[PDB]
Amino acid sequence: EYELDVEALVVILRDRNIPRNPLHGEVIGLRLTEGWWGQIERFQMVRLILQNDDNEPLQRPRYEVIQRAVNPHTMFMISGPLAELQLAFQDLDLPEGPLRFGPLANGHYVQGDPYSSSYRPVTMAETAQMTRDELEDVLNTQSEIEIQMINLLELYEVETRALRRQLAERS
Amino acid sequence: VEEYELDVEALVVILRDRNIPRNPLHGEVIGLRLTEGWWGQIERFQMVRLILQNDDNEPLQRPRYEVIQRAVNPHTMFMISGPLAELQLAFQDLDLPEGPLRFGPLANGHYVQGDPYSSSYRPVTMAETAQMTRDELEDVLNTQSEIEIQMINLLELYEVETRALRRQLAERS
Repeated sequence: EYELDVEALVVILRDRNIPRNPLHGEVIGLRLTEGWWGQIERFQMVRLILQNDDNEPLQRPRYEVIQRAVNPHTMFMISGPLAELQLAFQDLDLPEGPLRFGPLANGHYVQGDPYSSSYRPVTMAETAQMTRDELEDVLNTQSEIEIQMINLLELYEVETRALRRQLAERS
Repeated sequence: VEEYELDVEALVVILRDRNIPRNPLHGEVIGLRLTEGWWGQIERFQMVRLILQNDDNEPLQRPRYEVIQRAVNPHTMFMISGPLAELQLAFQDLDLPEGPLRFGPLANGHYVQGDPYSSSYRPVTMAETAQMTRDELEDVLNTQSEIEIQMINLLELYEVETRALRRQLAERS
């Protein structure tokens, strides 16, 4: 649990033409368009803590990291650079292992899908920061991704060959 | 500096099976393409050096071989491809090299469109990652990430080319 600046959060909401007031217990899916890891999208999931067990507003509100990957259907979503989002979510960082991939957290790479299109592997800055088990999980997941990319590359070659043949036959 | 047993007669059968008539010499280094093994039916690479004699140029009753910590290259001169089980007949306890060395020509992430080694490349399997040290994992992941960056770039290029070709077709109805 880290510190939450709710007035910064509201500015972030308004800048994005989101009118809803953030509520206690709400979960938010974050798309971080860039950060310390580089200029590539990553994902994080947080839960607002605005009140205490007695249902009274906190003087110093907080948020917590949720250990589930952000999904394409994730309802409440915010995109922005790490530096901007940290205005609301103090110390915000990437989640463990392949969770940071969001919709690709389980290696499902889909042709034509915007998220698959935007996916980018972990950088060297990221891997220096990982534990052994994180590295295994990330590596396992990127490997699954590569297997689909490879399969897609083969299909592209066959199709490209066929198209070129069709084009000669019709020229 | 670990050395392992070598069955030269078995090596020579391996060679004859492949129409290679040369006899193995002390100090020769061999590039191995393991077509399949305990990691699965995908190709991996390993490099070894024959030890047939002692420091006094006398033939060993028990020849050995050692692993060379360098990646097999496409130009590697003396090459042998076979499944691990077969190659283990000659090289006792043959196993994959450390981290991305096992990719041979791709050990440094150089993924090239149309290149046969690039086309045959396959990422590490879960059987492989479970065995690896942290630093191995890091190196391998860093390498595979460079590969995917090249694959991503290539996918884009296919999609553009595909588009183009389909238009030219369409306009020929």
